[PDB]
Amino acid sequence: NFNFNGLTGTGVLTESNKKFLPFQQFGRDIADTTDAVRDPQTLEILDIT
Amino acid sequence: GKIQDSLSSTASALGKLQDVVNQNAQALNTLVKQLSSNFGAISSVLNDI
Repeated sequence: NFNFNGLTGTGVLTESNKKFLPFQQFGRDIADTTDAVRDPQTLEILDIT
Repeated sequence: GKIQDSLSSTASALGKLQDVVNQNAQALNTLVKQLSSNFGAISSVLNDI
């Protein structure tokens, strides 16, 4: 159950090759559901399943 | 050969199957998006409310 900067969800976090942008923080899909998150502690992207 | 060429150069030949697939996909997308509606609640998230 991941709480990232107030965004609460449940899933499995895995390393992602997606390329975000410096201002971009969260991620979404066609169905406007959370799919990727940029961890504030370190500069990387984690997927959600 | 003529039917092969027509299928290769025509995009509307397979309209039925593509239309059925698109209808199913959009029905699923609408069903998923219906959850976003709050119906008077503060938020659509059960845990938060």
